[PDB]
Amino acid sequence: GSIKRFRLKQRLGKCRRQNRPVPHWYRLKNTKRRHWRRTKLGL
Amino acid sequence: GRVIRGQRKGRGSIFKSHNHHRKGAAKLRHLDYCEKKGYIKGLVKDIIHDPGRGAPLAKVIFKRTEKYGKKEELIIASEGMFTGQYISCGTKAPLSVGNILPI
Amino acid sequence: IVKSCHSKTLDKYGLIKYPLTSEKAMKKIEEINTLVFMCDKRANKKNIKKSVKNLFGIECDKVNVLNTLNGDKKAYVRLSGEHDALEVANKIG
Amino acid sequence: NVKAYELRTLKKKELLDKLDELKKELSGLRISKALGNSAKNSKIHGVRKNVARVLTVYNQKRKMELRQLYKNKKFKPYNLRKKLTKNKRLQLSPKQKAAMTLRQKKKVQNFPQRKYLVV
Amino acid sequence: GKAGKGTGSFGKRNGKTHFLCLRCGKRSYHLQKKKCASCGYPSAKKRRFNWSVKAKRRNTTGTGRCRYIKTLRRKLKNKFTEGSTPKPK
RNA sequence: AGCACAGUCUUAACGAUGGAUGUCUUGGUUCCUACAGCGAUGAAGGCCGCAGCAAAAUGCGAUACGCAAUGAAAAUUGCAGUGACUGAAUCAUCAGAAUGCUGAAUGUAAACUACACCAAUUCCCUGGGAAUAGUGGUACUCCUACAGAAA
RNA sequence: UUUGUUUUGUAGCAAUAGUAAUUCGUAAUUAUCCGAAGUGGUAAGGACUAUCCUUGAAAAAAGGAGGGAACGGCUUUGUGCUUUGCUACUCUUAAUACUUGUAUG
RNA sequence: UUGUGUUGAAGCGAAAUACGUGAGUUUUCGUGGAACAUCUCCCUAGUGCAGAUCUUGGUGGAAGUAGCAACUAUUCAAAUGAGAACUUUGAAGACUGAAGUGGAGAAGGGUUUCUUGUCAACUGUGAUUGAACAAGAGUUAGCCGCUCCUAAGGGAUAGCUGAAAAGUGUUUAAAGGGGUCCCCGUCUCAAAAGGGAAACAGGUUGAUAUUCCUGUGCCAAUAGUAUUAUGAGUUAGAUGGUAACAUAUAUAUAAAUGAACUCCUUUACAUAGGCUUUACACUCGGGGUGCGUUUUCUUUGCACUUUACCU
RNA sequence: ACGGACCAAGGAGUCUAGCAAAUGUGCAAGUGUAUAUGAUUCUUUAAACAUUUUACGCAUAAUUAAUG
RNA sequence: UAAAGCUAAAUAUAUGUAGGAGACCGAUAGCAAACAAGUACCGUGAGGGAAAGAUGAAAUAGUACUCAGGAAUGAGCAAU
RNA sequence: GAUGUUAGGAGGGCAAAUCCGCCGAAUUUAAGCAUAUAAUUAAGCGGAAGAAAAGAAAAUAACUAUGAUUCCUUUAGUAACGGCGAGUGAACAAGGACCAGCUCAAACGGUUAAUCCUUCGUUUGGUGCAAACCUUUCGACGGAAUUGUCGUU
Repeated sequence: GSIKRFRLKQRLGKCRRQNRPVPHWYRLKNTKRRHWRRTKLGL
Repeated sequence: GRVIRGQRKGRGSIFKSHNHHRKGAAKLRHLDYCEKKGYIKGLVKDIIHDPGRGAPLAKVIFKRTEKYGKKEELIIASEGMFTGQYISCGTKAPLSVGNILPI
Repeated sequence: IVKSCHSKTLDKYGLIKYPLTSEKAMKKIEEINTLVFMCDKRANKKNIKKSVKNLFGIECDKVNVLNTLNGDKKAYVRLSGEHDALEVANKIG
Repeated sequence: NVKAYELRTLKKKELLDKLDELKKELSGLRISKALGNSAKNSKIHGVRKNVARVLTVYNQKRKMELRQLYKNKKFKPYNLRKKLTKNKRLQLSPKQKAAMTLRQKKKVQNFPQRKYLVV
Repeated sequence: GKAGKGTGSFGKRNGKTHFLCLRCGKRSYHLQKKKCASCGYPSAKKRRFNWSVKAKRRNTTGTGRCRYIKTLRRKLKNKFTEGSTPKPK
């Protein structure tokens, strides 16, 4: 909802931050990805 | 078998009394030296309805004697008591309707 | 118990992270005389006011604050009309 | 890029204001990185490690003076007294563990276990 | 009827009963009775049961950082006196 | 430039699909040996962070994929960059320093970054000179000593 | 210093805004924004009437009252109390200056 | 024990004028690219599969089959593009029909939002679309909420039970505050629809707005001392009205003495019925302005004609 | 009558205790050196080797509730 | 010689840590996990819980060039 | 007794394979089942260590006697228990591993608590680079203790 608690919002931001791909420069020397509609955070 | 309805009552979960709008316990004045040896008069200020019970309740205001001030008591009203009446409670209170006397 | 190390309370270098330079923050400078800074989430209005005062010699009328989903705090600091945000932004880049 | 040993001789001032200018230049580097300018981004590592070295020397100096201040005095603060394991701290001292009554002591002194040879 | 035994009543499934439990960080904190179903947070103890080897082993010691005991490991074979340093070169 | 009916089924060769077999194995398993408690000096666990470009795992804690010191000792690199000609690059060790918010969690609370009260507090020079709303303390039970009231 | 007759102002906010138009380098000028009613849809308020073997929360917070404890200013006797010469003297709102740790949100 | 391997081991595919009766054994060709036997004798076992609605994995016929059917409905032209029934634009025909696929919120979700790219997969047809993928960005409050209060109620304290774990929560309690000795008093949580300090309009962005900008307000707080200034009152607290009651307009109606101790009020409350007032809504006529119809009729049909909080 | 669409891989009388029979082996009125000890063996070796002329089991004698 | 008390060794160790081994298993086996495994994912919750190893000596040899294609791809007189 | 945010301290929680207390099933077997068995087990609650617990006889024996505890071999599937059914089931001696004994209470000491702790000091020598640590005996101060510390045995 629009109403949130600080900890809940920070957790949502952390999940968004972790949902990003592997950096390209790293890959030239990810499995734990989620979509907002398929697998729910439950947290 | 299973626990019967009568047995479930004593658990007191949903069988507690619905007492949300009750106005207070109906008790007459705690024994004082004024009651024991003489009389004390308090005036009935309102006659109200207690949702649980059918009997009306009289709000009797007494004047405190150990300190300056007033105390309010919830009495079960006897039929005939009216607002503005003065009730007398004690050993020396006269025998009239509304008064509290030793039996 | 006594502490010998120097304080780990956040001073200005760490209270204020860096200025925001997105298109919105950029245009706010000219239009509404406001600088957009990015701060640690533990800053407050007073912290930001004092910190920008001691980081750049500018006071402000007001600071508005939001918490982003990226884990930091965005401060819209509206500069006093006595000076302008353009020269401060030119001084800092 | 500074080493710990040369600034070990500095006063706490030369330590703290050097830290202040180091932090200031780190903030300038971070501002440049916040802008598009990324030419000097690799200097952030070096500045950060310099800040760590300066803080290390300053804090070690402060801890040493704070230890000198409580030299002996039998009532050092908890962070100064020994950080042994809690069980070790609560253990009886070796003297208490080996302490014996006068009766036992005068028995053991007069009749000690002794070396001998069996032919 | 329409919000029936299955699909219909599943539509009324909003309003959680558990949340995050600041102690174990797992969404098992019953909001109405203020108690974690996983760790029993308001109580001092940890709420373990010998009838779940799996549950014991997925949150025993060594599942996390061991931020302190891993440091004090290996001290036994070094026996350095507290406060001591190596002799300078 | 011409010729085979089609389908169904059988055989061979070569392919497709699939991942068996064989061969590998920085893993497991079992035995043997040795040592063995951590925590209010704040543990285990949980969150939150930290890299120039950085998601996870691993590592670490506002000094944050690492500081110092000690041994080795020239590399480290995907790019950028940093390195001596050895407290410098990188390994190992790891005693010094540092160790966010929590958590028994302990000022009151908790799906609050909510609210108290008491000391203002911290740093710098050799009594001054600065900067800070920041920092400490305050649980319950109990022991020893003390204090001042009570019968 | 009263009672009648007029002018102004959308009562201030307020036209400077908004809307709909006409133009002009492509930002500006222009003109309007006022005369009378009907239905009862929604909401709220009012004064009422009726119903209950049903009578339909609490506290934070705020206010009113009863009561009448205390009492001017400058100086002075002696021991807060009698005292001596003199009168321009208390509360309230705002601003300023200095101390207060940095004295708005 | 005694052997084979990069001049190609194990394995695998097809085989053989091969041996055996048979489980099998042994060879050839191909493939393969690194190990393999030992039948000399013996030791050892997790040692032999067609089945167990066996376990796991893979794959069939069914079969290009069932099917891709609620929500009345599409059409013409253009743009983009490799490609357009389902992307965009214009035109038309229609639908939803203020009980709305229209506006605002809650629960829940959590970046799906926005801009720019963009098509491997997904978007059960297509797809240049997209809630997909990629890079950046975006959420601004003294006045909107939480935060405070208390409710149904929860947790805890004192005890008291119980081996404890726990159960109950004033049941022998010496359990912060007020004035200056006395008086009062368990703590804590529980409402984003109850109670409650105070905001409006205009504008603004790609994405936020009672939050930004402009203007105008409002609420709460504002320490001590001293100067001023505003006002009252006084030679220790004002005055009018018969009364109901009224009076401080200073930038601002700020001040009309008042302790302990008390007693009230507000907060603060159901349902039904009609009657009534006001605002908003709708509608009618006039005036002005613009547009429309105009074979014919039509002093015509439509749109605008506005005004917040605060004082 | 039930199970089996197809293929691969996996898939079921085993291990320990105790008793007996059978057979092989050693010794024989005996037999087994248990725990443990020693000892220039201490990769293997956690195995091998050893045991100053009443340890114990079974056997060498049966029978009876039993004194025996 | 009860109704008081202390006491090392010989003993045990499906835990943790660290060494060493084996007629053990050899990726459907062996721990659930040889790998980013108590992970992904599921359940309101207590809990449940996988799959997934191998190019080559060397990618410090990971496919350059041309042609055809919008591209994916394909082919080559081209190439490790 | 009460009260103290007076000074100095302690407990709390995690972890459990081995260990110490408590509490405590049923499946199962008996070819049914109820005593019995499963089992003084699982689950539940609490508490410790590198081991724990037990331990120096109110013990065995009946001998020519042994001599704290624990563990191994054995006693011994024995004595015994048991719908005497299913089942259950020790001890002493013997051989070994290891080997260790002690102190309170009570008695005795009043020509003198001879005890103990807190705080504050002095020096006695040592290994550290430092940080720190080990030794040290001369006090003083404030208490505790005769409702009994210490010495003797």
